[PDB]
Amino acid sequence: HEVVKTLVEAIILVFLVMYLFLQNFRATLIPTIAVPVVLLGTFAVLAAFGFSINTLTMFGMVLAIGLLVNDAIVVVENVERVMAEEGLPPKEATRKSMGQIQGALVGIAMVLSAVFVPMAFFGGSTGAIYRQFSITIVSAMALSVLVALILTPALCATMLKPIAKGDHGEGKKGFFGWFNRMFEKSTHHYTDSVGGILRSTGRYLVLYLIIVVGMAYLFVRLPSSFLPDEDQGVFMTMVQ
Amino acid sequence: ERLSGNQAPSLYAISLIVVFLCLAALYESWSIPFSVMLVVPLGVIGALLAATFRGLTNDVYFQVGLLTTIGLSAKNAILIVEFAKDLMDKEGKGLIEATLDAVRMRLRPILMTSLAFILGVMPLVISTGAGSGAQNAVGTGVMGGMVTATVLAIFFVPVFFVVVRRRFSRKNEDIEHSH
Amino acid sequence: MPNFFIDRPIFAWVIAIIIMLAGGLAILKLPVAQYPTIAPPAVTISASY
Ligand SMILES: CCCCCCCCCCCCO[C@@H]1O[C@H](CO)[C@@H](O[C@H]2O[C@H](CO)[C@@H](O)[C@H](O)[C@H]2O)[C@H](O)[C@H]1O
Ligand SMILES: CCCCCCCCCCCCO[C@@H]1O[C@H](CO)[C@@H](O[C@H]2O[C@H](CO)[C@@H](O)[C@H](O)[C@H]2O)[C@H](O)[C@H]1O
Repeated sequence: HEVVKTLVEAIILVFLVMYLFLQNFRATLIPTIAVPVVLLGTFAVLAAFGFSINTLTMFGMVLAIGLLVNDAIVVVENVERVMAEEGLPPKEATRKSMGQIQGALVGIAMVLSAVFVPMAFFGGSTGAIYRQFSITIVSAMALSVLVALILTPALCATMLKPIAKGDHGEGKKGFFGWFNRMFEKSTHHYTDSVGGILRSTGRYLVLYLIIVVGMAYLFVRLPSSFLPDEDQGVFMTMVQ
Repeated sequence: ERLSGNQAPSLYAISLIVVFLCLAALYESWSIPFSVMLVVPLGVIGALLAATFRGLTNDVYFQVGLLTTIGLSAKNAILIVEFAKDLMDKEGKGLIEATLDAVRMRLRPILMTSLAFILGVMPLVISTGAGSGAQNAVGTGVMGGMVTATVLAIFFVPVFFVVVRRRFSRKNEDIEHSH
Repeated sequence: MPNFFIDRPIFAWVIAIIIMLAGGLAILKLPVAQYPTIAPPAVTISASY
């Protein structure tokens, strides 16, 4: 139940971060809706596979959220950027926003599942632990692509308020107008930063190599275990 | 144990191999997938830094959380590269020009994703109470991993892409062509 | 589909490679026998007097 609680909080924190960038309650609702649909669908798939609700399946639900929310934002925001650029109405704006990235969605989920599928095949008694998690994540990724092909596009066509051509919302009022006018922050300052690290490039490659080294260093020096001891609110005392 | 052995290396080796094969199909290229895979350390460094300087261990919850960071950072790297390439194909745009143009348009969606997630998983790192051990363990690695992945990859992915395209030539590019 | 992969030789190779390495791994873990189970199973009751 404690994991259920952080799961609900994770969704609410996602909903707030969605609302910070997309500043429409209508628009941040879209990705937020997708989460409950994909996650509840995943529980159903768990039942299909004869799995149980446990710490590892529950941690699947939680970790999947970054993956799911990514699917939603990718579709939603790509529409946002089709509207502020061609002044198109929501129904058409998403129709070829989808027609141009629906292949990507399917493709990417495919390569991503390669990260988790082999782990499903871990063997032994301690094998079911890694497998529960992999199936949960891959299931969620599947449903998330389904939801991104079915509900999300529909929700974009009927929930997204129109954006005029060129509009970037840089003068709403108070804070929101601030963050937008200042979102070009260094969308410009950053891309001039990137353009700089490209002219040289020579020794940005060397930095990478220390990171790979420090990684190798940190990794060999970090001890390994299985599952941590937990405080279960009880214990025993042996007397002999 | 005398049954155990070592699954780790080979399974992740298989994983890296199947991921590379998938990326190759995606971009129709044997080389370009490298620009996406070089991002794997950037997130592992955070996971190590996080777990290290919090006395954590390399256990089940460390391993699964890293997979996630790697997945989500792979995904952000792929979206940048997909658009940098599609601008050199459907548009004529040269390398450096189509690299920055893809970085600009994907900066927002990237930070949206990473922050919303980094922040969404913080109730796990801050957790006290029953099962808090597993919630703290799985949580901190992902957060540290995601933060390192998400700040580093934002600068390194553009570097990966151009460096790779300029070792596997074509000997025509770098001035924007004509469709 | 053929027109699709004629233009995408690499995608075709990865499909074939992934299939092969999938099968390669399969061979490492597969039981070996002359026959599978082909005999009908039997149960014997034994008693002594
Ligand atoms: C973001 C939304 C989607 C994610 C939400 C996922 C959270 C779900 C995890 C809950 C853990 C499962 O906990 C489960 O709870 C239900 C509801 O009390 C219990 O169900 C019990 O009460 C319900 C309703 O009162 C009865 O219909 C049921 O017959 C009874 O068994 C289960 O016996 C218990 O095992
Ligand atoms: C391409 C995408 C995926 C890339 C992922 C690359 C990074 C993955 C790193 C994961 C960490 C691997 O870390 C490895 O975990 C295995 C678990 O099987 C540990 O295994 C160890 O602990 C277990 C605990 O039950 C023992 O049973 C086992 O005998 C022992 O060797 C290794 O000591 C460790 O080195």
